[PDB]
Amino acid sequence: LDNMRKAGLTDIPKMIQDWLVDCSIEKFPLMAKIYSWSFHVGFRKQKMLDAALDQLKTEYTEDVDDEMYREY
Amino acid sequence: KTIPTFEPKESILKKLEDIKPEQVKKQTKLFRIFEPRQLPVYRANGEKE
Repeated sequence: LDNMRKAGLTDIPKMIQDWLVDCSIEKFPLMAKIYSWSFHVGFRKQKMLDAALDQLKTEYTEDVDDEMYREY
Repeated sequence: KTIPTFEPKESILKKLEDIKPEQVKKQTKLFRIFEPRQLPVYRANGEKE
């Protein structure tokens, strides 16, 4: 929520903040409503390259177990 | 990207029809352990022939 406010969001942290006082499921559909209001803003149609590099970052190490990989 | 090299043991198998029977041993040279050799010799008093 602090990152949420740091981006410039005021009302929607407040709706997520005042709900935690009760954590009730009757007021909860708001969250679900909010959870759907996020996906009606569009696609992040960035470039093939930079979108691949979300995946193509690797940290391969000779410190893992072998007892684990062999069982796997 | 230097990928690590995970090597299993892999336990190389066969099946019965693919078991080769045997190959007989015919003999090579006669399996020596010893050989002769010229050495010098020294008579008593120590000196040499």
